[PDB]
Amino acid sequence: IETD
Amino acid sequence: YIPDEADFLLGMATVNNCVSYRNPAEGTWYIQSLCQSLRERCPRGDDILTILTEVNYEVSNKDDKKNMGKQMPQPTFTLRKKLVFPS
Amino acid sequence: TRYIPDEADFLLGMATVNNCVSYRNPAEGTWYIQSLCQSLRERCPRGDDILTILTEVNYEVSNKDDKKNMGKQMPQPTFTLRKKLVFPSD
Amino acid sequence: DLGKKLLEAARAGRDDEVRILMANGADVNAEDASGWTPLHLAAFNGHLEIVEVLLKNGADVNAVDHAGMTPLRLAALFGHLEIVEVLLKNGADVNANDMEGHTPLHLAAMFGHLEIVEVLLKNGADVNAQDKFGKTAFDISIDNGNEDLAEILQKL
Amino acid sequence: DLGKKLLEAARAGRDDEVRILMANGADVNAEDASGWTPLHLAAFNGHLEIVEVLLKNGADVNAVDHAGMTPLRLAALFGHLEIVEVLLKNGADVNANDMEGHTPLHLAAMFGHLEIVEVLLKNGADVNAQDKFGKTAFDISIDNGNEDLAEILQKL
Amino acid sequence: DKVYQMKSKPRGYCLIINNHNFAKAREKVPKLHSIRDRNGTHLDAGALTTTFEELHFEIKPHDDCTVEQIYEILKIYQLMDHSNMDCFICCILSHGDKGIIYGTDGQEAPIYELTSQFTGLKCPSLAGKPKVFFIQACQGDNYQKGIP
Amino acid sequence: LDKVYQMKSKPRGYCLIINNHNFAKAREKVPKLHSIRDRNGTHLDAGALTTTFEELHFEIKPHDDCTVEQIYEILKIYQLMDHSNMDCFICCILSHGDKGIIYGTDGQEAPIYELTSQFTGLKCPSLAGKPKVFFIQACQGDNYQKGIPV
Repeated sequence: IETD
Repeated sequence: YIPDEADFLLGMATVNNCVSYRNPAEGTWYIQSLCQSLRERCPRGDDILTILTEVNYEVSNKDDKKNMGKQMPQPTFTLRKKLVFPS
Repeated sequence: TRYIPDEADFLLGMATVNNCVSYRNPAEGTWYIQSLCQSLRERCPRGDDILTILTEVNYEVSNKDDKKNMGKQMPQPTFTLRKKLVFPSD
Repeated sequence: DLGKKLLEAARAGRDDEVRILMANGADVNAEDASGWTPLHLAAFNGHLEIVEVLLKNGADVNAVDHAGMTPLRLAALFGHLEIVEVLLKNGADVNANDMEGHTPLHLAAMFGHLEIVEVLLKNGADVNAQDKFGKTAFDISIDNGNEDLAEILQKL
Repeated sequence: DLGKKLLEAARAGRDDEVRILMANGADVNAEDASGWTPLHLAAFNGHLEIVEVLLKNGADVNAVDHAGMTPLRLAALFGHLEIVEVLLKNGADVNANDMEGHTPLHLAAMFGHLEIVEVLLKNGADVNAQDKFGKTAFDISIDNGNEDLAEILQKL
Repeated sequence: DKVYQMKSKPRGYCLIINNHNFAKAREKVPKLHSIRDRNGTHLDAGALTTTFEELHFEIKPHDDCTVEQIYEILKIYQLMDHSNMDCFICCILSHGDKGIIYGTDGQEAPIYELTSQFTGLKCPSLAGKPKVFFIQACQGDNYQKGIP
Repeated sequence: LDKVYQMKSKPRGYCLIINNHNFAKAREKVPKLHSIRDRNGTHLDAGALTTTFEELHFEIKPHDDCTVEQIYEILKIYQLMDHSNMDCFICCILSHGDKGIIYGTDGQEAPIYELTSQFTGLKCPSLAGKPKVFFIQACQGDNYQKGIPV
């Protein structure tokens, strides 16, 4: 999962 | 006459100061939930605030376990009417 | 026990969008609150949720104007409500 | 749980439930999740009769909740003069410090509760008590524009 | 009104309707409330055939909408190369400045539309044309990280 | 679909910070020298009281709170155990500016500072429960323009 | 009953999708964004938005990897154009962001308010009285929203  | 800033809906993926999450394999928590909700609820005649509430609910249930992270979308609106997206 | 965002379940009913005045009639109350209360009193008994209500408030307050200053008022709810907010009787 | 019921009854100002609950052995010093005792709750919500009943039933007049607050702090803050008096009459520490080192006098002063300030002073409130920010009740009354109150404190 | 039908047909990309409306006298230079002509709408929405038919039917190729924009600006902005070419072939003003002093070259450069930029340049686009920021297409291409484009403009 | 449980008696507190008197502001804060009292605010406080009392909230009105008082009051609500409450409502009727409401002393309370006092972390007993803040205040001096 | 926005026009309106994936420019151009990552997966959002809003009869208007200037320019078109025949305008921004802003792929900042304010009744009268919806999929900072048990 990645963050914007 | 209605206010200049009436009839806005701002669907923020996250409250201020915080990350919103993007799964490279699935898209973002927020947008995916939103679309899911829209697709599921618009035909039911659910209005966007109800949908965004569901989005809030859905996204709120997601976890970035690594960072014990959550994401709290936050709609803001000056909608004066129910916003529905009918057929 | 599930975990929800620290900032979940908030409803912020702003009488006005940022940068702008909200109106108060010394003889009636503020557009927003009076509209809000009227709408709550009218709609809560019908089971309307707060966002529907605040939408009506937006509508009602949006229809009001400060003729002197061609003033309008745009209340602006912000929410992290994860559920319908109703205020049922009982 | 009788304590919880008592907490809510006290909180809710349900005198008869309180009396009934404590006739039924309810822990007069039950603490809710915030360390509030029924006395805190009653003090906070201005339920004098309940405060009286709780105190008569051995309520810890100096119960400190999780935030370091006493029923007196609450009574003083929220301007419940009679409750302040009853608390004080029942041995409330008039100078109990909360976590900011505010005594009830600080709070009463902060909230411009002149009669409570008077009662507190009359009950030995340390007028020079400085909170953890070095502020006296007087300083707090000034910061909060309670001049009529500042006058009293200032002269102390 | 036919003009509104035509505007919508042009916007919608309904070539046959556009053709039919114009056959029925539709004002090929109808303007919507934003001064957009069918040509703008077609250029905007990348409807080449409609651009062509409108042009063939005397659409003002340099119709300026209320915001001072020409179809070519829109075509350039939105990367509609063929429309750009068609517009230019039909006398589109390569030097049309919008309210920002942006020529279509600026927009093309801004949006990294290399072929469009090349076409505009081919068609007399002022490579040294500055906008209201004094920026050339080159500067804009740098600003917008359009390296290949900037490289070409740079040689100029 | 999902609806916040709203059946506790009371539903929760409806804290009303009802700021009418801005003498302190006018005295203490130069730029608020002209800030006017909020005449008619009692009608809001009253309507909110009537409305929310009717909706079974326990109305906790506080008139003319300085920012510090607002904070101290809110702190109690932040600190207290809302376990038996289904909801917390806080109405601030005050003057305000961008993102803030004014204490009667003309000090600023960032709305977010106020609301954030009731996050799940700050107020676990309200976690999962609707925390409603109605802010009746200006958020600036601009007159929202009208559109036909 | 609340009034309901008219939502019957075909299309309902434009659903602009600013889909920012490539932040190479940001990484190159903005020191504090030197390590800002490309937004892999954003295409899926764009697709989801596209299909969802097509279903809702919006004309989807995707723009990928927009620098801030490009965003403003695109938005300007939508701000300026005549939405009279539209019942709604939707703008989705998928990008990185920070408090109150979204990033162009160039790492420039576009305050969300700056974006949404382009569509006020004054800015865009043809949308006056019509829902203007902005979905902003961006971070609004780098804080992890904490979770609390319920």
